[PDB]
Amino acid sequence: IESAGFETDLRLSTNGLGMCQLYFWHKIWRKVPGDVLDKDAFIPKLKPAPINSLSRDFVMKTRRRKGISTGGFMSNDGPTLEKYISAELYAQLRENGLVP
Amino acid sequence: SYNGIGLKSAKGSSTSGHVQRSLASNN
Amino acid sequence: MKLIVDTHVQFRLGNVDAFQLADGIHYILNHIGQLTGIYRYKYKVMHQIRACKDLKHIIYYKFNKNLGKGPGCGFWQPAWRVWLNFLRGTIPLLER
Amino acid sequence: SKKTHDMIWEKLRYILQTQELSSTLRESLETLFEIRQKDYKSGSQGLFILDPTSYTVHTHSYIVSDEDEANKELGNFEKCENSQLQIYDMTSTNDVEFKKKIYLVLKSSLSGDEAAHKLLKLKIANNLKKSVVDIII
Amino acid sequence: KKVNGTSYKKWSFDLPEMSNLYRLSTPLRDEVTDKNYYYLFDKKSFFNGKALNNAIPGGPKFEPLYPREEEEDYNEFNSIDRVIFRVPIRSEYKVAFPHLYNSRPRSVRIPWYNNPVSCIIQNDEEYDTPALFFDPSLNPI
RNA sequence: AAGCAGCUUUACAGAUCAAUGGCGGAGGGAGGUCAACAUCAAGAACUGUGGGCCUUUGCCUAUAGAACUUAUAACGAACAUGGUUCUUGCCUUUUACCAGAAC
Ligand SMILES: O=P(O)(O)O[C@H]1[C@H](OP(=O)(O)O)[C@@H](OP(=O)(O)O)[C@H](OP(=O)(O)O)[C@@H](OP(=O)(O)O)[C@H]1OP(=O)(O)O
Repeated sequence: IESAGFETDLRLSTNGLGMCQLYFWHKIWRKVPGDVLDKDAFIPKLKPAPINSLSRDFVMKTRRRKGISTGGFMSNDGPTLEKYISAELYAQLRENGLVP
Repeated sequence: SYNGIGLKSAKGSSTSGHVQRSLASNN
Repeated sequence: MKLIVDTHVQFRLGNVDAFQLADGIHYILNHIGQLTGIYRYKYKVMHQIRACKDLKHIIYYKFNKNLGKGPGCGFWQPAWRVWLNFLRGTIPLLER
Repeated sequence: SKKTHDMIWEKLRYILQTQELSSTLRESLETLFEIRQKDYKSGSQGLFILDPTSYTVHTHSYIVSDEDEANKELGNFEKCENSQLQIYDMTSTNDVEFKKKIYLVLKSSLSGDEAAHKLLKLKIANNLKKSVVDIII
Repeated sequence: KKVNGTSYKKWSFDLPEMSNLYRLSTPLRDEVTDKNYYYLFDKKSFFNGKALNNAIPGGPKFEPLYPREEEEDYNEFNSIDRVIFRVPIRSEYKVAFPHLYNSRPRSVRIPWYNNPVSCIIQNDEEYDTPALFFDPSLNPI
């Protein structure tokens, strides 16, 4: 996700010396640096989000891309555990502080 | 770089078309 | 033409030296808006007058590195070509 | 002495390529060739506190193949039988001419976002900034 | 043997004579030879800048090739609540990959991609250094 | 890469001084800020020749010759003007003009 125009930036800043190659045969995955269920995290509109709000941003933009969540202008509907079980057992879940 | 900001030309405009980034803009 | 031809007459009379001859030929070609009124009659020649002024800005900065200011740059080959190319299009029109 | 000093570099380079050596010293030998391409910008800083003429140049032409006489006998004890015109400026035209420049930046602006941009563009010195907040008020 | 004749149509020179002309012509022909210098600063990138109405820094500007952009469909596709802002697409990217980084590119030519990174070593100072010699810039093996 | 023989010529002395065989020659050679003519942008692209189909155009197959100009495409490592038709700029009208496109 950070690689858009990585080659062009290298090839200009070193004056035609220097060259880049990018590949994915080793199939490394790594955790996105935020928390995927976090309402209080600030996502600005036109600027890239800070590093702690970063997992919450990618989830929300793909839910609006695929269709899944709908709202007035910018939806706030997370992937939440309560929609699957019940509100009743989730009441006990919210009671112990297990699921925020 | 141009970056999607500025007039398409300074021909119908009566200006020179000079653009500068604002220093009062925090980010 | 009479302007350029008479610059060569002064050298061939011995009034100016070779370095002055080159500086004068290079001065005429960058100042045809100042010296002739050619733009009054076919105004699109302001493209050629502004291209010789652009070439003079880039030539004077190569030539005057670690030198001062004042005349003495006679590298007239780029501005000569600009006027030779202008003639190319002016021959058919004036012929008609 | 760049001709002789390259030949020392020429001889020293023979060792790293075609000869086996110890391990920990090996990265010291190739570090000496790493500075050749970075051009010695981390080894030339010091106290040149004489001008190139203020030091009378006594470049002593010694070698390490000659005798040097070892005169340790001096470090022991032995027995000697031997015009600016200071004009005070009361006019303060300078502070008046700077006050007009700031007042005109403010009065030529549509918005206060565009008025702050022009003040930030001037790049006012640190000691004048208290004097700028005073004009704005 | 040097020219064909007095009509002065063809020439044919020798290697010590071509060197001497090449040494004399240093102040007018001094230029950067390797093709990677002109990355995003050659003809087709100027053509792509003209055709996309984008401005490479240092490059020329033109009138818009397709001046009518006032037509606009109000569609949910490019809505910013869907978009992840992570890298600003600066305008050099639009010229370097013109079909990827532009929606609707017209009158665009495919650019040359890359040249091998040039390793040519030459010196200007001492003529008495040999033709085959180890450069102080080389890695020592 | 030497010498010896074969091969080819060579300055040649020749057998023949016939009929022959080969390579050259039927307008010497190099040149000219001389001229006339032909030709130079297209199925990646060329004519001619022989056979067949059809009855020469076409088509298929066999074969010779292809000079110059073209792939980050072209006679020119260069680089100007005009016309028409759109769309613009400046604007009291015409000229002279602004600057993009197509032909
Ligand atoms: O207007 P300036 O900033 O003083 O620049 C001048 C100007 O050049 P341009 O006006 O064309 O940029 C002079 O040209 P003219 O005023 O005669 O038109 C030119 O002198 P010449 O063209 O007569 O040589 C002179 O150059 P120089 O002083 O080196 O002769 C040059 O100054 P810069 O060299 O500083 O641009």
